[PDB]
Amino acid sequence: PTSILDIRQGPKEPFRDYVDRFYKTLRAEQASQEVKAWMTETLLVQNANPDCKTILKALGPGATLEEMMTACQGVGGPGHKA
Amino acid sequence: ITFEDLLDYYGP
Repeated sequence: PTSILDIRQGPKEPFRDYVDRFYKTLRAEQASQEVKAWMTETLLVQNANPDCKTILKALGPGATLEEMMTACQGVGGPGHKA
Repeated sequence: ITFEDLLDYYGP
């Protein structure tokens, strides 16, 4: 049994992959909807990797998920075969 | 962002 607290972005993991894992685990978490909102508002940025965390903090709390994805595109990457 | 934002993004 996993916990949302256990979900952290990998050192080179694409932000898009991490958000998907965060979402899947949060859906299964046993907590109120109000708490799930708070977990998303705080833990998603807090448990991002250092390079994405910097970017997300700069964007600020008004940013949309789509905007966060665009800002973190290619961080850790670009993940093409050599 | 909120949990509802994740639901919208990956859902309905």
